[PDB]
Amino acid sequence: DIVMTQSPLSLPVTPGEPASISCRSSQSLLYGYNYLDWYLQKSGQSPQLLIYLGSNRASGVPDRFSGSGSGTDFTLKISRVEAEDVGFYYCMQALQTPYTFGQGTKLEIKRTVAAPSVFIFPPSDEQLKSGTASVVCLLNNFYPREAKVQWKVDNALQSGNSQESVTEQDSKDSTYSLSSTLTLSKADYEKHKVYACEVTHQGLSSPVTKSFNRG
Amino acid sequence: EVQLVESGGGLEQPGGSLRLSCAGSGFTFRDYAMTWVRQAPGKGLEWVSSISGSGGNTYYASVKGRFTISRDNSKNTLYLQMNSLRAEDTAVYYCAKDRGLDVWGQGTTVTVSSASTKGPSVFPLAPCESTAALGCLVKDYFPEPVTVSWNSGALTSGVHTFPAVLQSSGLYSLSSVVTVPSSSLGTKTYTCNVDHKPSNTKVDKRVE
Repeated sequence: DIVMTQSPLSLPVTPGEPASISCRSSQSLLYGYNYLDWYLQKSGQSPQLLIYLGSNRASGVPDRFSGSGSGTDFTLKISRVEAEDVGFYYCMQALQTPYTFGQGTKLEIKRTVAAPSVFIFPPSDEQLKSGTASVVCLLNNFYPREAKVQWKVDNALQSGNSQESVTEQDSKDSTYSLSSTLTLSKADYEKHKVYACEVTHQGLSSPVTKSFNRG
Repeated sequence: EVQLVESGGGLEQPGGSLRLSCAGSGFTFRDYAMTWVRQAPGKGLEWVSSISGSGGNTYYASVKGRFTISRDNSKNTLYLQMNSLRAEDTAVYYCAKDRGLDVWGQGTTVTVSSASTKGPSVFPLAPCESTAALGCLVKDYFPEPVTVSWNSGALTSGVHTFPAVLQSSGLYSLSSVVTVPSSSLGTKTYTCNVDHKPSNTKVDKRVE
């Protein structure tokens, strides 16, 4: 097959600055007809055509995106990046079956530091009934992505009994959000009183703690 | 309005089979080559197969003698017969309009696994000062995906539906949350609308 080599793999950009992505093929794709396309896939969406046949923009794709190149060497440029541009960009050869794609480039948006708003949720009575307690902590709308969540139960530090998930960077405000779930048996839940989620983040002068008390 | 709508994804054990369909609207279906592309959980894009406008020519990636691409122009429908399923076949499969790939379906999920279908339990997330949060915890389901909207789709601002995490049990859990003005908390309704098609489970839960 034709190998498609794409770089960089990660592309941090502040809105209004340009961005460039290169794609190098292991064989010429000039059949002025270069069979190379550019696709973008935003979080949770299908891929969408940005450029086809090297340089031709898909129907509603704006001026600020362009494709150029010939032979084995191609470049997607975005002359001015917007927050909504966040996503993964892939090059693809349609010269020959099998169509093959680059490794993909993650375009990340840079913005100012933003402290999470933090919230703790108790387990529902509904849940408690079936014999399990999930306690949830939410860090809403923060930047940058690195954040530390520390669960505490009657002031004991927990480890090994939580899981965390992080949203993809928001396309409006370029923040992330994170949810961490502490899972305990109902029996354990009922042994202890004080449940706390402590959050450390760049935007926070000192760690923020949210808590509740089982009664 | 050119549109591709896929269905027929779901869960099967390895060696099993699944049929995917992709229905086209708003163009002459017969005039175009049609293509299947897949994306494995957390991976990039990978070409699977193509079929010409007439269905006279077919092309295949690893799928050679397991998968069959076909089309029925009379219904404007593309097909991917998937037999002898393997673990590596687990992915979101997109349909795309070909001879760039200018229009793509929404995708349909295919999971190949020893594990069986299980519908989720949905639990409210609510406080035990200007902004408040509420959510739904969608616990212990298999396979992916689940869909979550709020207020039947009327609430989209401040919603975050988190990636599911695989629990040690081998079942997924996810939360979906929205932040809202605290002052509205007495008078407005917040309802999460959860759908897990593989188990035919739908739940509307008004979170108080």
